[PDB]
Amino acid sequence: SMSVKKPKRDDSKDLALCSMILTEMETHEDAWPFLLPVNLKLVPGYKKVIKKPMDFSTIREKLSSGQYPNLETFALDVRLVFDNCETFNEDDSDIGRAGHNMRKYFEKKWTDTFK
Ligand SMILES: Cc1nnc(-c2cnn(C)c2N)n1CCCn1ccnc1
Repeated sequence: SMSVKKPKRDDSKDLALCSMILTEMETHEDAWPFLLPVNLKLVPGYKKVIKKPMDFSTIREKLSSGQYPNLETFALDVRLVFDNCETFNEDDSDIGRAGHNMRKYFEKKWTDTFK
């Protein structure tokens, strides 16, 4: 509350640590479905169904251009990638499996780095 400061969790390395996590996501062998935006012209249903598309390249652009106010907004975008994937792809499809793998991969990194 006013003039009553809760102790300051050190966020000075968050940008660098998120960047390192994203690099590891980007270079994972199962990242291939998530590297670029889904092509909304060529993939039926996606534009109408997936209200907030997201992908690694877009996250990287946002991270590099100061568009994440904090680490939680970054993690929400990463999760959105995988939440979209689950909405659209069957769990045992290649892309659906890729998504489940990447989410697990992401969340261990997230917990280890920040929790
Ligand atoms: C991510 C994601 N979720 N669904 C798709 C997709 C794209 N095309 N099709 C038929 C899908 N189900 N994606 C992007 C996968 C983009 N891709 C395809 C081959 N290499 C990358």
